[PDB]
Amino acid sequence: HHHHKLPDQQKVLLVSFDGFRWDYLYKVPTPHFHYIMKYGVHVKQVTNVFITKTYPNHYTLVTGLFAENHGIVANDMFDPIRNKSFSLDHMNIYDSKFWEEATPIWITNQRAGHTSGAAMWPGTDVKIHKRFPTHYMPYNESVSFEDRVAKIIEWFTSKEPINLGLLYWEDPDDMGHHLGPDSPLMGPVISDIDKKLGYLIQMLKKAKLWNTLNLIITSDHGMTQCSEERLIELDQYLDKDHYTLIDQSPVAAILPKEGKFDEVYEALTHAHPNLTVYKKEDVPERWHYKYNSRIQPIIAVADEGWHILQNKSDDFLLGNHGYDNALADMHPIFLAHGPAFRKNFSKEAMNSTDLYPLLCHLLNITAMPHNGSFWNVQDLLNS
Ligand SMILES: *[C@@H]1O[C@H](CO)[C@@H](O[C@@H]2O[C@H](CO)[C@@H](O)[C@H](O)[C@H]2NC(C)=O)[C@H](O)[C@H]1NC(C)=O
Ligand SMILES: *[C@@H]1O[C@H](CO)[C@@H](O)[C@H](O)[C@H]1NC(C)=O
Ligand SMILES: *[C@@H]1O[C@H](CO)[C@@H](O)[C@H](O)[C@H]1NC(C)=O
Ligand SMILES: *[C@@H]1O[C@H](CO)[C@@H](O)[C@H](O)[C@H]1NC(C)=O
Ligand SMILES: [Zn+2]
Ligand SMILES: [Zn+2]
Ligand SMILES: [Zn+2]
Repeated sequence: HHHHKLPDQQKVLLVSFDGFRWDYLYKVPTPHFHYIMKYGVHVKQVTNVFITKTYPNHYTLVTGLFAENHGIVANDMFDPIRNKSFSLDHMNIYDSKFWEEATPIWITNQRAGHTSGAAMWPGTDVKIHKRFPTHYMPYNESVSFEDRVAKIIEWFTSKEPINLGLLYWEDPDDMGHHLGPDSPLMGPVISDIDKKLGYLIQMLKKAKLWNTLNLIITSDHGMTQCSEERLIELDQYLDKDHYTLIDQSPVAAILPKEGKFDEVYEALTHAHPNLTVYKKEDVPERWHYKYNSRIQPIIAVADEGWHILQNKSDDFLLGNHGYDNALADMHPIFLAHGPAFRKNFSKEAMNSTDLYPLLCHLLNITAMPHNGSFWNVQDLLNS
């Protein structure tokens, strides 16, 4: 019995460091990451969704749905029913119908009477189902990490405070791309992320939120090494005028021209021993990447570490991702600290579709139908 009602702090701050492979924690000393491990929960490897790209996987975290179901199937995709294109190269991401096949968690959260704050998380500056996060930032990669943390802290400590915060950062994906995960120069990059994590922990303690807030550190995918010796040249096997390349590598989404499907499909099946070609209808079920109109007729998947380009002279990056989600190189991290989470606990694996049911349970809101299970991840909690 208490004379004041005890505060129920169903609060979550969800942080994503883009492209943080599961084993980056061990490439260099990561005291702040191990600090959370010591007083929180830690999953050695997360199984994310296929394709293992940024936007498909971030949306899975806020919907609990496979890519075929929530509709963000790739960073580049073409809608044949609407004759519309979605691309990141020029931030052509604001066509709400591309996002509206599912409901992100911040909408469900706000429909339940709460408020949400977003700091550059993919899709939070897009109008979905006519709505935005209660607070959000227009996407601008130049905005420093410290400025993004400032808005999150502000919104958590305001007169009307948010109960859900989304924080996003472009590293170490960017550096992992240009350097390659094998580069020794990644050490300074990873250590910087650990520094940035520590800065976030300091600001949270300074703001008196540290013991009242469930902090979750995760990522969308990992990274794998590419090579000039592991290239696959479409011009060697195909006439560029016979198809349209909707998405390139390592999962090529090919839309053959009128009547050229059989010619294209035959050329690609016998093209290369490290390129596996599927008809849209033959895509392995375990990827859950087939039952959507934005899946192109042909899906050609390169093996791990192999890169697809149209001309062998084209540019390519030493690190890349998007391969089969069963690969360990594509698996991100998962850390969490908070009043709801155990202390010094570790789990071998977790399915990334299980974050959504967990986030809703922590927030005491009702989840939309999803493809995860709260029961898979309930052993992360004190009750
Ligand atoms: C992932 O979850 C969604 C929603 O729970 C499933 O899609 C539903 O499937 C049922 C029956 O197949 C339909 O009646 C609904 O209309 C579907 N909803 C949506 C939004 O598509 C989907 O089948 C699940 N995927 C897997 C692999 O289990
Ligand atoms: C990004 O943000 C900074 C600070 O608000 C601003 O000066 C800069 O012009 C922005 N960049 C773009 C492309 O809007
Ligand atoms: C590429 O194909 C060869 C067969 O020629 C196979 O042995 C190898 O395992 C493949 N590469 C990968 C990364 O699986
Ligand atoms: C992940 O999901 C698969 C099938 O959806 C299931 O068999 C497996 O046990 C799950 N793993 C975890 C760690 O929840
Ligand atoms: Zn990413
Ligand atoms: Zn990337
Ligand atoms: Zn870059």
